[PDB]
Order: sequence, then C-alpha cells, then structure tokens
Amino acid sequence: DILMTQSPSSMSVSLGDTVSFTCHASQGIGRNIGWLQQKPGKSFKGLIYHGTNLKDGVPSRFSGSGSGADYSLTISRIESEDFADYYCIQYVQFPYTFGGGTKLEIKRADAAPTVSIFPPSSEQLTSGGASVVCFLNNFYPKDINVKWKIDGSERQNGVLNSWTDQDSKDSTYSMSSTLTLTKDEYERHNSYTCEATHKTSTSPIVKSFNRNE
Amino acid sequence: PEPVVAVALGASRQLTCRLACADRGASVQWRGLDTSLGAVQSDTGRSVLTVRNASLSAAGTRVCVGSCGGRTFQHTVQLLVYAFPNQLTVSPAALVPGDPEVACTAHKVTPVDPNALSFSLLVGGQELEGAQALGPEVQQEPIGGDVLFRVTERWRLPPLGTPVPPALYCQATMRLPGLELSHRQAIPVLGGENLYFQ
Amino acid sequence: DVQLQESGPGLVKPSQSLSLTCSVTGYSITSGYYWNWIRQFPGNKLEWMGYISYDGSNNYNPSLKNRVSITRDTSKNHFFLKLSSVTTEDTATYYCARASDSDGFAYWGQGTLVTVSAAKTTAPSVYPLAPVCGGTTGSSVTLGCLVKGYFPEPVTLTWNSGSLSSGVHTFPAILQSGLYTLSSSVTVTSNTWPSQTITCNVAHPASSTKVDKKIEPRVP
Ligand SMILES: *[C@@H]1O[C@H](CO)[C@@H](O)[C@H](O)[C@H]1NC(C)=O
Repeated sequence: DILMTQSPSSMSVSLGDTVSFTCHASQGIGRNIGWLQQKPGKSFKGLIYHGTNLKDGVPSRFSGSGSGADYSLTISRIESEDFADYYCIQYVQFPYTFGGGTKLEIKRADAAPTVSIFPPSSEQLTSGGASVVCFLNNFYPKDINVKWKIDGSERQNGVLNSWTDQDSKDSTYSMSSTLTLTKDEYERHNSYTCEATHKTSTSPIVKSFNRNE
Repeated sequence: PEPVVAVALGASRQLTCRLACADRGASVQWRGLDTSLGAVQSDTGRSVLTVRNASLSAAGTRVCVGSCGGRTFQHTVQLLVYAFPNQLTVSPAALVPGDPEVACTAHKVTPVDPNALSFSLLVGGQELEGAQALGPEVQQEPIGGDVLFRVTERWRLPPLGTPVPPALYCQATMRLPGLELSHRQAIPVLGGENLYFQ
Repeated sequence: DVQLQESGPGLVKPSQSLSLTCSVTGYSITSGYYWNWIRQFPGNKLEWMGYISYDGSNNYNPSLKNRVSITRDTSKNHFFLKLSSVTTEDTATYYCARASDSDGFAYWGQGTLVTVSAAKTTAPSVYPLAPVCGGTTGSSVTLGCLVKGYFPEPVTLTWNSGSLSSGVHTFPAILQSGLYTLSSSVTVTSNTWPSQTITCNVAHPASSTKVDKKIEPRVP
C-alpha cells in the first residue's frame, strides 16, 4: 500500500495565527489527495480535494498545496471552530490510505479550574458501593494534577481520571476524578478532600466535605 | 474548432493538458466527473486524464482548466466513446433475382450520425449500381447501462441480371477522426439450378 | 443537501458477521459517485475498507479482501457493508462516505461504533449527584451525574432532554473491569435549582434502556 506519513502528530497555535502540516506519500500520487477535518467526537468533513481544490462551503482560510509525494494543508486566521484532528487521504491507487492525523490545539490565557466535589449519592450507597466524584471545569492548559485525601491521608489507588476534549468555545479543558471506595471504608471516615495542582497557581485548589456533617 | 478524441468502448486513452506558467501557484487540471475517482493526475505544468475500460458515461465534453498567477485559462476537448461491433444482420438472409429490397442492420452501435455511420451495398468488391438507399431507421435497443443503438438501412434492389452475382454484401462503415472502420455481412444470391431433380 | 447515516448492531460476537446499513437521502446512489466504507480504530487510525460505485461495481482492500462485501439496494437508496469472521480487532467506528473527482470525499455519515466481544450487554446504573450539604452560595451551581457499570459503548447523556446544552461537560467513558463508567456535570444559576427540576437523561441503546433520573437536594 501507499504509506501516508503526515507531521506533526499535534501542534499548539494561537487564535488568529497561521499553521501548516505536511503529508508525505510513499510514492508520487499526482495531487490525488484529500484533506479531512474531524471535530472531537463528531464525524469528518472533506475540506480539500485533489490537493488544491476547496470544497464549496469551506472558508478560504483553508488551502492545500504540493505535488508528487509532498503536500501541505495550511490554515490561516485560525478561528474558534478550527480546533480538530486533520487527516490526509490518498486515492490514486487501491487501497486508499490515510495519514496518522494532526491534532490541532488552541492556545489561550491560563485558566483556573472551577472545582466541585460530590459525595456518594443515597442510591449508590444502597447497592454496596461508594464513589466520590470531583469535577474540575474550564481550566488551561490541559496538564493538571489531582490528589485525593481521606482524613488528611493521601489515597492513591481507586482513582479514575477522565479529561474532556478542548472546548471549541472558550478553548478550555475540563476533567473529572472519581474515587471509588467500598461502602464500609467510606462510612468509616469523615473527611474527603479533592485538590488540584495546576500551573495557574502555586497554591492548590481544594474542595472537601465531611460525611453527614 | 473543438478537437475530438475517439476511444473504443472498453479501451483506454490518456488525455494530457499542459500549461506554460513560469509563476508560483501555477495549477492545471482536468475537470473531474462524479463518475470517476483518481482518474486525473495533475502537477503544476501538466495534467493527465486517464480512461480505462472506457464506458459511455466517461463520454462527453472534457474541460482542462489552468491558472497562472491569478489568471485562468480553459481549453475544451470532445471525448468520443464509440462502439462498432461485428454484429450485422440482413433481411432476407438470402436473395432471389427479382427481389425488390434488402435490409441491413448494425447492432449495439454508436454514434449513429449519418456523417459517421454510413451503409453501402457491395457486389464483388465495390458498390452495386442501380441500388437506392431508402433512408436509415435508427432505433434505441435496450441494453441497460448505457443507451446503444440499432440502425437499419434498406435498399431498393435493381435487376440483378446475368450473370447472377454469387452474393451481395452489406457494408457498414464508421468514419472517425483519422480512421475508418468497416464491417461486412454476406447476402447470398440463390440462382439457376436451385432445386433440381435426379 | 446529501445525507448519509449509518445504522446497525453496536455489539457483535467473535466469528459472527458484522452488518451495517447506510441510508442515503438527497441523491441517488445510481446517478453517480463512489460509495465508500471507512473504519476508525481506537487510537484514531483510519482504514479504507472498500466502495461500491454508481454502476454497481466493487473494489475492496486486499487486507480484508476475503471477508468484505459491499452490496446495495437501489430501491430504498441504501448500501450495505458486511464483514465476516470478525475478531476483536475489528472493534472500531464505521463511517460511510461519498467521493469522486468533483467533490473528493465531501459527505460522510455520523459514524457508528461497533464493538466485537463475547461479553454480555449490561445496562448502566445512573446516580444523581447533588451538591454538598451546606457549603457556600454561588451565582452558579453545579450538578452531576454518575453513569456506572455498562457495556458496551456508547451511552447518550443529555440534561432535561437536551433543553440544557449550555454549561454542560460530559466526560469520555473509561473501562474498569470490563464495564464502562462515565460522568457528566452541568452548571446553572442558583435560583434555577431546585426551584426548577433538573433531570439527567441516560440512554443505552445496546440494552434499550432510558434512565431519566431527577437531581434532588440531599437530606440528612
Ligand atoms: C469494464 O466495465 C464494465 C462495466 O462498465 C464491466 O462489465 C467489465 O467487467 C469491465 N472490464 C474490465 C476489464 O474491468
């Protein structure tokens, strides 16, 4: 098959700037390349066909260039609705092959995580389990650390973390952390603390509560 | 004067379009059809349209568009997909001296334009004088994708006379750009000791 | 305006056959264009499986050549994808797309996730997460929803049946012990709740379940 190697794997850029990522085919493909845009979670949308053709209804900010085995998609005046993963496809011989993708992230002002903590619901405690959930919303950058404390002692295991995709509006990220305990060991302590360590502040953002109290 | 490129049905042909542009952002392109995918191989000064297994769908007007420094050009070429099989039928299958008519029919053929598809009734090599074509009757026959044709020409026979020709031949000629194709079907003429005794 | 939408079973056992349908509306799959099937593996690797053309001709990927079959139904304007002898490595999101030398892969379907596993279909447990007793007032209040222990993916979570799309953050599912867990939070003005009712709506198609759990204030 024809191997499509595109770079970089991902890149960060500021609102309004101009970016380009290349695609290198294992052999010449005579401009038989398509550029695809994939918003996180959603489907695809063919932006450019045959190397340099802009599908109708697609902003002129997008433009493709190249020939032989080397092609480049170039986005200018980056707007808020351009934050996606970008793939290149070749269709000059079978089978049609794709690139690895290029995740395009947006740069913005550093934001503080708005933290909320939630004790186990009444319903979950009746089954035999207990989950303490901590939501960290609208922060930047993506990199952030979360630490769980029960009665002052740090608990490591039993913690699952899930980050959202970059919000395509405010350009911020969000995260949830869930501490999963048994009902027994949950009703044996009083203090549950969820603290975030982000570059936006040297002082950790802390949320906590006391069981029943 | 729009050029004309003829290609037989199922055959292959490459159309090439070059652009003399010494600037940046130079592009030349064949306008791709919704019936192909990967048929065009373009560069910055040349673009090659490729037709494999030529169907009737690929037939039509092809446009080559070029851009050179914000300046666009276009040149048209007529792509002709013709089909001229060896399928001639004659009515009646044999002739008897005195008969007033003969009919020839070409099957699964295209184009059918008189300037392209012509019929002639030959005797021993060349055309049989005293004949009289009675105008072609073009008919669309049903062969799904895509629409082909069944053209039939009828002649008013002359007195064959003596000696009786071994056979008459219906010839279907198709004129294409710089090329003439022809097909012939025999029409035996029965004569003399036709049915005889002991 | 051409539309493509895939459909078919989300769960398929190993060795069995995977069948999907693309319902095309707005254009006739015999008028023109090539109709493709693409899949995207977890980790976001793409692969072209094959297509069926307007004239009915096929063309498949050699890596799948024996098992793939892309047939069509011109009457309903549908075209189909069948994959045989399915292993777990066929778990992926399957897309259908119309391409040609005029558009070039311009129109795609929403994409449907197919999981290959011998595991049982399990409905989600949905838990309403209400704010902490006491604490401090806010101009805004955050409610949560814990959706635990379901299989397979995906689940569909909305608040107030979709009426509440602003201030909502739904997080990617995660696997613990062969069962998925997912959470979702929503932020509204403090005067809104519990003055008005906020409902977490969870839908799990694989088990044909709809949980509509209402968030209520906590009691001691
Ligand atoms: C040529 O195309 C026709 C349909 O258009 C098909 O029946 C035939 O098999 C094809 N032949 C080749 C050599 O691909």
